[PDB]
Amino acid sequence: IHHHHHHVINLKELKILHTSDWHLGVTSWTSSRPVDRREELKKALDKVVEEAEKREVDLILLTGDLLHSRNNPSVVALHDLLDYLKRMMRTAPVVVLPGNHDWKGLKLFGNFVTSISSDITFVMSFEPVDVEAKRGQKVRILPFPYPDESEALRKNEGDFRFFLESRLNKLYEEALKKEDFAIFMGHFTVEGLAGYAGIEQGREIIINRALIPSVVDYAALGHIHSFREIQKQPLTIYPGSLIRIDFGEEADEKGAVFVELKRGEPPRYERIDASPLPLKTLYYKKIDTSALKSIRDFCRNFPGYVRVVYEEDSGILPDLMGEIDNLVKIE
Amino acid sequence: LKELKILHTSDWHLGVTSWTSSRPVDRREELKKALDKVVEEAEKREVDLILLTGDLLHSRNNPSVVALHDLLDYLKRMMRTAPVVVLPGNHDWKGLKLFGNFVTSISSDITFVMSFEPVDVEAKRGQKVRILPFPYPDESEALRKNEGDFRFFLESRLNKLYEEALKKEDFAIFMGHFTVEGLAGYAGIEQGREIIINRALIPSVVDYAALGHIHSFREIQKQPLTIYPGSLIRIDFGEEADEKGAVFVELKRGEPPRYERIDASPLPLKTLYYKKIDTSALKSIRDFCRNFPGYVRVVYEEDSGILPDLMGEIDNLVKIE
Ligand SMILES: N=C1NC(=O)/C(=C\c2ccc(N)cc2)S1
Ligand SMILES: N=C1NC(=O)/C(=C\c2ccc(N)cc2)S1
Ligand SMILES: [Mn+2]
Ligand SMILES: [Mn+2]
Ligand SMILES: [Mn+2]
Ligand SMILES: [Mn+2]
Repeated sequence: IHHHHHHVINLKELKILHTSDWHLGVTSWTSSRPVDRREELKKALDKVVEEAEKREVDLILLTGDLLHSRNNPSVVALHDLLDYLKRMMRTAPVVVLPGNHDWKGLKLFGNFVTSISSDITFVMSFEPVDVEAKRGQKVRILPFPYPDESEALRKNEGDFRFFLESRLNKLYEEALKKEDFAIFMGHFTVEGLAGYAGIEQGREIIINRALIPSVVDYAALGHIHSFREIQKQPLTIYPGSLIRIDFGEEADEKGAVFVELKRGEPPRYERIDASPLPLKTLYYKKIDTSALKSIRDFCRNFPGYVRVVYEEDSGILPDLMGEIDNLVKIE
Repeated sequence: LKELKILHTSDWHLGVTSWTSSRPVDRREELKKALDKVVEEAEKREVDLILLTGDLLHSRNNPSVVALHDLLDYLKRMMRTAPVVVLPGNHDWKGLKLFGNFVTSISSDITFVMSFEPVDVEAKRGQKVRILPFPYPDESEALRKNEGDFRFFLESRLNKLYEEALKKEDFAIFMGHFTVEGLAGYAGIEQGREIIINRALIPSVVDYAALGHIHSFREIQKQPLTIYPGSLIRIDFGEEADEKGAVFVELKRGEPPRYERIDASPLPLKTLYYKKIDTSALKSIRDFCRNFPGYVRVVYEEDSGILPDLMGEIDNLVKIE
């Protein structure tokens, strides 16, 4: 059959897959016990792709840091990225808002790929773009990337805040010129976060959630690893990362977000859980005989990675990382 | 179909700055005009297929953003006119292979042949074309120390291409990035030690052999028709006498192939020769350069003591030997 977009008359519905912060290419705990997260990460990504196809989404939104390396991504990481970008494009048109990009190679690539394809669009400026979704829906994207060049010469703080607000105001005005659906995409830290939300840094863009153009149908955000429903009007969501990158993301819930829009009804969304490996931190004053019993017992059938935190040395520690392949950090 | 119109251009060398050690000249503006003229002629003649060989980028390992932008820009312009097939030259940056594969898979208007693996493509009017690619082999220095089996390796690849060229529908096109043996006279790369291939070892069954890496136009042979289209600008004074441009190949099933040379009309180069630089020499040099719309080289034999800062007063003069 055909492989192009459908064109349904008077269609006022839009199914959206939104995921972010893949951190392709990451290796965790390099200073204690390096663990390549690739296999786990690819599993999570596969599950997201499968849910996208199953739910037959109309549009796929990618925000946040899809790569882990800010300047020097490995070939494997790049290959994995382009591979999954391609897998998603087969499902539905993809819109990519890159995060903190350092190397200039991305901008040329993004522009060229956008110019030759109708199933992927890279938004790398504050300029709104109109895109066509899987079933012919017209969608206006209001992009808000990490400011470049001006962010280096951002001083003073006062004028930088006014620059940001001005960009948001312009985005608001252009959102009023929407044909059908309008979606905001941003890569920054919402003011007043409380969790993780911790790291950073980095040089971060802080933006009040009330400044996000209220007249958009959805506000797709990235940069933070934890899933957060920022607000409901307009619906604003950080999907979070797909794996637990470090132990500050122990209590986090990881995955993507499925969003459905109807022009008469309020927006609804379901979480798509990636079910990544769990993390656990064990706390002790000293690693005594009781603590050894506790540590060995817990790690025994624990399916994820474990960190042990203690206060004081009290003799030669047994080779715990030797007998426990699960243990990745004793500080 | 049973016909096939081809635009074959090569060796753009985007990003090149000529005569760096002497008087550096950014060839971008000139090169773009030449590129613009080639694109216009591909639109006029309404070609079915565009073949790109040779070194489209001048820098081997570290191309500038401006050069990359210009490359992608012109690839895009080519794609609007006809499906594009790119055989990369001596690639060095591993990102190129992934980029090329990705772009090839997401677009039916461009194909990057990164390996020796044959690829079937469709021209502007449905013409099924089998591409037999022969790129600069990576790890070429790994088996180069032997020389013996290195030749045997290259021959094996050519044999496979020959065998694979046999099972083809409609048209079959060879694309290679190497130096044909016996080529005397530019001969300007590396050099260095490139890959040397005997022209008779080019699969005789193909309908056309698109070659790159050579700056000067060369009709290597007629059966099969083998052509280096050459560069679009005169890179250095060795190419002073060259006519620069691309090649319009018109293939017809049954009838013998034909081709026309598409002049790009880049800036002229001139070398002035003197026995020595005397007061009479300076006058003629200044007068010629003032009226010459291109770049000038001056070579002289005898030491003429001290001569005025010609390259400081003559913007046209780019090299003195
Ligand atoms: N399409 C992409 N978007 C990004 O943000 C990417 C990578 C990236 C890598 C490291 C960072 N610190 C931020 C972003 S790749
Ligand atoms: N599309 C392209 N094909 C090439 O061969 C390109 C560049 C290139 C640069 C330096 C070389 N030594 C060989 C090829 S770019
Ligand atoms: Mn970020
Ligand atoms: Mn992040
Ligand atoms: Mn070359
Ligand atoms: Mn060359």
